[PDB]
Amino acid sequence: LPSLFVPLVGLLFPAVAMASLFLHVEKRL
Amino acid sequence: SHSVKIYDTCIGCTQCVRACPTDVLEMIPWGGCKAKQIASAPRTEDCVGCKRCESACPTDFLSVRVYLWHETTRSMGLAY
Amino acid sequence: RDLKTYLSVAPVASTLWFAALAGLLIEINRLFPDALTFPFF
Amino acid sequence: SGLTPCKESKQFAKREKQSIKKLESSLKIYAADSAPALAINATIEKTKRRFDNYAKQGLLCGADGLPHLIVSGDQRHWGEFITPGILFLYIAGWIGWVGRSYLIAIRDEKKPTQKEIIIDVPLASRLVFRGFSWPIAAYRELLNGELVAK
Amino acid sequence: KVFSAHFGQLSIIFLWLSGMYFHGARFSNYEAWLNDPTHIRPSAQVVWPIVGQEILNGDVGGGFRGIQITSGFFQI
Amino acid sequence: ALRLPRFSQGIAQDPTTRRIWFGIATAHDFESHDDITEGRLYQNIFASHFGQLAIIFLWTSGNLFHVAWQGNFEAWVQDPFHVRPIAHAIWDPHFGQPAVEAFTRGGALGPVNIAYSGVYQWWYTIGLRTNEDLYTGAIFLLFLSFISLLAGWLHLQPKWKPSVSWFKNAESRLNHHLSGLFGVSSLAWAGHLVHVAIPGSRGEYVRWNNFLDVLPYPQGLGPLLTGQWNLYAQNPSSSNHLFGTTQGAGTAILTILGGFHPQTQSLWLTDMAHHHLAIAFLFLIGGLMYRTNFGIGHSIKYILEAHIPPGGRLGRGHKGLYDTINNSIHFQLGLALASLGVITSLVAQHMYSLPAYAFIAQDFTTQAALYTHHQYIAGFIMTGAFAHGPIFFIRDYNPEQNADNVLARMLEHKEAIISHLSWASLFLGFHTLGLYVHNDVMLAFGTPEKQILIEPIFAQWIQSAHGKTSYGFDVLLSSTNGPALNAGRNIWLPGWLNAINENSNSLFLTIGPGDFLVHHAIALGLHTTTLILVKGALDARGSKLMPDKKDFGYSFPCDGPGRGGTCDISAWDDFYLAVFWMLNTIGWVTFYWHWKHITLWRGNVSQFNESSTYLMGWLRDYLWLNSSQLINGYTPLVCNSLSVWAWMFLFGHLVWATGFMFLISWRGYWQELIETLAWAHERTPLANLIRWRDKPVALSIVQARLVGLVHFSVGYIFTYAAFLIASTSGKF
Amino acid sequence: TPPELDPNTPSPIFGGSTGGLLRKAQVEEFYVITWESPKEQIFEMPTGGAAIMREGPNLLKLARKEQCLALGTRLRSKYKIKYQFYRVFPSGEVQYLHPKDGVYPEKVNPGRQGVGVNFRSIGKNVSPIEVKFTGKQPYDL
Amino acid sequence: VYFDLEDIGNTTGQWDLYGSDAPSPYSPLQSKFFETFAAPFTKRGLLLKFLILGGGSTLAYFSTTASGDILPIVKGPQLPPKLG
Ligand code: CLA
Ligand code: CLA
Ligand code: CLA
Ligand code: CLA
Ligand SMILES: CCCCCCCCCCCCCCCCCC(=O)OC[C@H](CO[C@@H]1O[C@H](CO)[C@H](O)[C@H](O)[C@H]1O)OC(=O)CCCCCCCCCCCCCCCCC
Ligand SMILES: CC1=C(/C=C/C(C)=C/C=C/C(C)=C/C=C/C=C(C)/C=C/C=C(C)/C=C/C2=C(C)CCCC2(C)C)C(C)(C)CCC1
Ligand code: SF4
Ligand code: SF4
Ligand SMILES: [Ca+2]
Repeated sequence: LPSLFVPLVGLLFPAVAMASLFLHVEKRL
Repeated sequence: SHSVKIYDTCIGCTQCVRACPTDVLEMIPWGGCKAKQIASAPRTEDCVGCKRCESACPTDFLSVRVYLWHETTRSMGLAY
Repeated sequence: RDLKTYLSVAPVASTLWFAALAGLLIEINRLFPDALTFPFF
Repeated sequence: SGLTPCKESKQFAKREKQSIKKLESSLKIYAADSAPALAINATIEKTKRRFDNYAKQGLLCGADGLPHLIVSGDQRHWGEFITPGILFLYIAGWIGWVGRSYLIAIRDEKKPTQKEIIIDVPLASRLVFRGFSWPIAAYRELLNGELVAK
Repeated sequence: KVFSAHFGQLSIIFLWLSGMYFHGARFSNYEAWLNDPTHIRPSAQVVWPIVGQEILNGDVGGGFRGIQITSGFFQI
Repeated sequence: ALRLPRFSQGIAQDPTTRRIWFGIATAHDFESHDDITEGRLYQNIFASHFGQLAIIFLWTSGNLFHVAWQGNFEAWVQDPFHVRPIAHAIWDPHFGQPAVEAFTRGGALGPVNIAYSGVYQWWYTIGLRTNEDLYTGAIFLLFLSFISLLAGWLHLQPKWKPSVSWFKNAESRLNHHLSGLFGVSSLAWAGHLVHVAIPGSRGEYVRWNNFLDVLPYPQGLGPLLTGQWNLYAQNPSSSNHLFGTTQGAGTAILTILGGFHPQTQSLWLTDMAHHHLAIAFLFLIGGLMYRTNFGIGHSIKYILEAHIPPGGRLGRGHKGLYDTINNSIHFQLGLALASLGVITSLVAQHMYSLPAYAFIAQDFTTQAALYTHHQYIAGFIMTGAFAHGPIFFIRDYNPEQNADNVLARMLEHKEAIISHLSWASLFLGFHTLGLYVHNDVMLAFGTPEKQILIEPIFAQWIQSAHGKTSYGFDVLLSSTNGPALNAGRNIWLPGWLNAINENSNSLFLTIGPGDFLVHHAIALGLHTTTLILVKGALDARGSKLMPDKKDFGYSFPCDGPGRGGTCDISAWDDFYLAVFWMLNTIGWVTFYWHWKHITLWRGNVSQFNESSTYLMGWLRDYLWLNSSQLINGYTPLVCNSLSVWAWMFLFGHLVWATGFMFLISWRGYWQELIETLAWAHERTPLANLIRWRDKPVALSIVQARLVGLVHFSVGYIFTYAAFLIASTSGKF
Repeated sequence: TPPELDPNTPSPIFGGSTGGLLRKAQVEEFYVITWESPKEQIFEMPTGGAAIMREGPNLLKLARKEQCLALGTRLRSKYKIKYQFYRVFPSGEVQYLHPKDGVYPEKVNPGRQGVGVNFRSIGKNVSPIEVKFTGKQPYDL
Repeated sequence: VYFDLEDIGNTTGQWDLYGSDAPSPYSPLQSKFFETFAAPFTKRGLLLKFLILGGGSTLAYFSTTASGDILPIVKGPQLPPKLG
């Protein structure tokens, strides 16, 4: 049942994305 | 910080300097008017941008202008 | 009292004016009601 | 004019009929010799008069059964739009012209605002009837109608 | 200033009360309502027959045409 | 640079949370970025353009993939009238058992969404028949989306970046966009029609495997080059023709019958192939007007310089206007958006009246959706057109270089323009509302005969000129002795006259006094929104209250409380104001459209004609009436398949009202509130172990209006969409 | 002329307030305002409610400066007082802010030199396009 | 209470208020058990990856299921308006 791509888009991608953005945003070169 | 300029249109009334809550302007000798003085913005780093200065200018058009620029802690009026 | 006349002709002048207008309009309607057209030509 | 004249519209007749029956229904509770009865009978007589005039003045009606107005300019219906309108523009022009006569009388004076919040009624009464011949504003237009500075 | 202003306020309230009692005397069905309070609608304002407003004088009972009031004055 | 956003140093040195907020809303404003040059400006845009095309190609690729994988289509092709197209499948763990039951429709195996975009009718008309066709199409767009990214990356490389003067080569681009992008594209589209689309509507399947040894026409290209093109219109499809089959099928590939195919109620495929072929000519020849490298053509500049009416009533006319536009990308975007906004509305008003897709007219929800869709898109586009216009005046407008030309004279008499727009708005407003209220009082006093119902005879006269039998009038095409009629006699007219006088279709619908009033509302909406926008544009560089409104830019919070107070005095802020009015205008337009149509589909045009003349009628007989099945999506007793629309309906109301907070309450209140919370965090044990890296502050003055407007807009759009779809699809 | 220096001088009588210094004072900056009082007096605190001036030299630490001027301005009128305020920093360096040039800013002083003044006054500034792409800004000129 | 440039920290109330500073109340060995068994998660970065990849796939794994709602189930579908 491919409909299990939903969580990946639904949650995993968002979590990774958020974490990454958060890090990039708080970075101090 | 914010940007604040003065123009030879100034008449030396001195009202803005009296109006400013953070001591940004001051008066300096000049010879372009009967008052013989003109405003100056030597400490624009402490300005907040409330424009109380502008609100107090009687020139036809403001002789003191405040151009809101990059925000700093000082300009954001933060006590924290 | 000059002065009383002066209180008058203020925005009380508006209400006296509009009350007169309202009256006139009302009487006209009472006299000529439901008019959707000018039929005298 | 895809409509039919009201005089010969069934829907227009059904409305007059239905309206009168509604008012007559109310007539029943009050009995005869009575204040409400006379009031309702007066509305009924005012109702009949209304519909009677609309038909009488050749107003078309729509499938809805209600008159509709022709504003195209057609000669049979000037009463519908054009005649009343000219009447308006006369009055509107009157009011505006008198209002502008006052400001010019007031403008070169003392504190001009003083007579804008406290009306000079002697002056106003002097200028009100000048609006009667306001379309001779046209002749001011041939010279001093509007300011040249702008 | 505020003391006389209160007199001015009271004057209005008394004038306002004067009207509600008056309208309950000239333009109301209180005497009708007094016999059959459970069915007759309390009303204390009649409208002039201009421009079509008389429709607002509805069936409030008691052989009376008017506007139903919800002030509560009849029960007072 | 140092940290985000590193296209702007001064904003990265912000110690507050404002740096993040503003870092996102200025990411595309390339001109305001640090160390920007004209070179990097055109290159960034050019690259973004490929990125945009890549997303578009990818987006459509998704729709194709999902319709093929989760939609019937094939089932829909056999029964267009009696099969609901499927958008895609629903997989939601939050779904209760009932919701899964209620939603599994269209003969699917599980819960699905029903498509209302109309891609089914489009692809069926286009020639697509099976899922295999859809997949290869999806592959093709996925491919096109890749080469878009690939080309965007390529021209960002130093040895492939185009110079600025290349971007400013106007005559070359126009010669190619007219001739190639418009012409050849349209020419080749008619090719698809006569090869695949038209034969597909006649039962024969022409794909890549067999489009070479198969003729689109018996005489096969002979007559085209011969000059006797008339042969391609010799034998059109019959009046008893059935779409997709040979029953009644003709041989013609290029006709001009006019009107509709009886079965599908849509424009003839042979009418549209001809249409694009004819189009491609005026475009192909049209794209040879301007000069390039062959010693022939026009200098666009020299034309503008030459167009100065003697007696100088337009001053210096259009001189210098070439560089004014070619140097300013905002002027170009403004022109682009305005033009695009108009034909976006043109699309809306033509696709409901003259359907081009088979069996699309019968689908009422799709027809309602698509119309409302484009009218809001068009509306948003129109405000943007009037936003970059102002931006142009501030950032790119050169007063000396536009001395006394038509553009300068606009600013020169700006007060006159603004005051008359104000008069027109006031005139329309005072009377349209005036007449509506008068009629409401008559209905209130129970005397509908006293209403003011003005017949729209001007527009009725137009419809008659088109050939509508109603109203009479005996106008052109409505009169037997008319030169215009006998000229088009038995070409497009029999098809046209038949269609315009069919009582089912939306081809020039009958209009009455109720149509008169709403149109003036519409007129009111247009004039006011324009009044706001052009007052914004023409005052962008200054006013009496703020002579130097330039120097401060397009968007700034204000100019303080001095000189009376100057809130919402920036050109950005009247945009902000105008969006409200444009939302109000399009709202009136779509209310008008949807009510007129649901009453038509219901066979009850009487209800619209008698209730649209007073405003209580709109509230009661349109909004209150059609909300019945919608708000019963879920119930203390059950849930329906309309439950999602009921939920979204409230969602819209919520977002809408949430925006009222940002618009009514302003910043100083929230700043003082937050600093008391700043105190709390530091003075709370266990919690002050954790410190914020960005200083918490209230949203800025402009940011508030943006956030507020977005909520207001999102709520607006989501609320009406929930109502439009549910009330329609619940009844169909 | 050299500014005054401090500091070991006492501070006024207060009971405690929530408007007081925070982490910003610890890691960014904080301010001090100082004055001479003729009598032991009561005054309204900008941050808090009410405090008692102490006769003689007085020292107050406030966050933000504006608080310093607001109190100081109040000190000048209301009661006649002479005040000064400095910027502390966290390292320990201190910076004299106001008055900063002998005399107050309202009064013209000869020592002062102008900053940010444009001799072509008016709104004779150039259009934004003119400086487009030039880091400059029209007013800066 | 005080104010010395010498000691700004103390001047601006930088006090470790509720800080303990006391010795460890935890019994040893217990600490050592936790110090050797929780050690892999203390490296950072790697913990971030272990939680993403681990949490991601662990989540995926519960893809598999029954009494969630994977059953439109034997229920005669309605038409249910003009039909379809
Ligand atoms: C597309 C995004 C998405 C997805 C796939 C889900 C999925 C789910 N939600 Mg969530 N939710 C979302 C968005 C989403 N939600 C949003 C936007 C909101 C705000 C409105 C919520 C608010 C919400 C609430 C209040 C609840 C859910 C619940 C659920 C679960 C209900 C089904 C069930 O009972 O089975 C099984 C039930 C279980 C408890 C199985 C547990 C699943 C295991 C433990 C997963 C392991 C943890 C995971 C790996 C860690 C994440 C790692 C990752 C971030 C990298 C299901 C897992 C319910 C729930 O989870 O129950 C407590 C519930 O209470 N959702
Ligand atoms: C061809 C189309 C087009 C293009 C290329 C541009 C390009 C530009 N615009 Mg224009 N604009 C357009 C159309 C266009 N616009 C239209 C149609 C309108 C009317 C709505 C506007 C109104 C407008 C204004 C008022 C402004 C611009 C500005 C700009 C410039 C900066 C853009 C930026 O970085 O901000 C980045 C944008 C974002 C990060 C988007 C965030 C906010 C959006 C609206 C929220 C998203 C909607 C919402 C989340 C939907 C989800 C809801 C959910 C529940 C489903 C840039 C040159 C700005 C400018 O002049 O420069 C100073 C400026 O202030 N535009
Ligand atoms: C339903 C609410 C509402 C109404 C009625 C209006 C009405 C108007 N707007 Mg506003 N607008 C609104 C909401 C509304 N707007 C919202 C939410 C926004 C977003 C902030 C805006 C933003 C906006 C802008 C930027 C502009 C307007 C303008 C206008 C005027 C347009 C011209 C016109 O219609 O002439 C007709 C007048 C009306 C329809 C209102 C008159 C009301 C009655 C009928 C007057 C008669 C009074 C009657 C005697 C009763 C008296 C009561 C008694 C107590 C005295 C008009 C006054 C434009 C303008 O100023 O025009 C030049 C303008 O540029 N609007
Ligand atoms: C707590 C309530 C709740 C929650 C958590 C959900 C959650 C979901 N629903 Mg359900 N729904 C609900 C209530 C809820 N619903 C109710 C009451 C009804 C009526 C009965 C429905 C009816 C319904 C239907 C018909 C469908 C769903 C679907 C879905 C899934 C969407 C899958 C997806 O696109 O991925 C991700 C989400 C998105 C792509 C949309 C997010 C939009 C954002 C705001 C765009 C802006 C992002 C911005 C740029 C910031 C980016 C940052 C970020 C990347 C970190 C998701 C699991 C759909 C489904 O099954 O999937 C195929 C489906 O078709 N729902
Ligand atoms: C301020 C106070 C002091 C000022 C007063 C000083 C001036 C004093 C003058 C008073 C003199 C009174 C004159 C009496 C006149 C008679 C009145 C009369 O005849 O009754 C009204 C009469 C009709 O009257 C009818 O007469 C019939 C004849 O026997 C019967 O009597 C009927 O009963 C009666 O109804 O005519 C009208 O003028 C009514 C016509 C209405 C016109 C409306 C058409 C407009 C509607 C459509 C247009 C839409 C416009 C919108 C445009 C924008 C669209 C986008
Ligand atoms: C043949 C035909 C016809 C035709 C008509 C016509 C002729 C048309 C048209 C039309 C038109 C006539 C249109 C228009 C329009 C418009 C618009 C929509 C506008 C706009 C705009 C804008 C937005 C602007 C902006 C700007 C600014 C403001 C500044 C400067 C720059 C710019 C320019 C950008 C008819 C129907 C009769 C009949 C049938 C057929
Ligand atoms: S206030 Fe205005 S006028 Fe008075 S000095 Fe300052 S600038 Fe010159
Ligand atoms: S703006 Fe406020 S702070 Fe900046 S100078 Fe004018 S007065 Fe002083
Ligand atoms: Ca038709």
